[PDB]
Amino acid sequence: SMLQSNEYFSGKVKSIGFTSSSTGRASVGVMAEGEYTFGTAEPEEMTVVSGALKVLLPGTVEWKVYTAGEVFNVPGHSEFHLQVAEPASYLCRYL
Amino acid sequence: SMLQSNEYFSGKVKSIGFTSSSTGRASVGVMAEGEYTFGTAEPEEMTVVSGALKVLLPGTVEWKVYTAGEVFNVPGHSEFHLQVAEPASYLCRYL
Repeated sequence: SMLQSNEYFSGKVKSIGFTSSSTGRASVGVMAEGEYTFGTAEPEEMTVVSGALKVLLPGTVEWKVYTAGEVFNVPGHSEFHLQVAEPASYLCRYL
Repeated sequence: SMLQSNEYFSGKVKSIGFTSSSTGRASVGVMAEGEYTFGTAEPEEMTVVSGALKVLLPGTVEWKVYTAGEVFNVPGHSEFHLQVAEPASYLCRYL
């Protein structure tokens, strides 16, 4: 099981993919200051590890800020939007 | 501020380095199943993000297991040892 390096948005988002019994398939990553839209295949459970992610989720027109230790879910076959004021790290589980 | 990709032990440990006001200089990473010794320059504060790290710290002869959300410190200019039973992710702050 190789640890999978991922990069998006010309290196403004980077992640490391892995699988473990306690997470299932997952990644940890960092988003630099910026604004991003990500499409989803599998549904995702995002846990903020450090910093803050301001997120616009499907089904809502309201942004919400998630800080360290907080969790949000994104449906599969969908997309979500982020504003990042300074680097923020996260754990993503692919459900 | 470029996100810094790091790899160690032929890809068995990978990390992403970043800096933010709430972390200082930091990295998030994953260790595959294995056993590792890392030297430190700056002192390190390690927070387990997922899984478990079994660690032998300077000044002790007994291993201790740290699980998700638990924190341990490693002195600077030193080293520490890890046993990893399956992939575990972490946040490291360089103090």
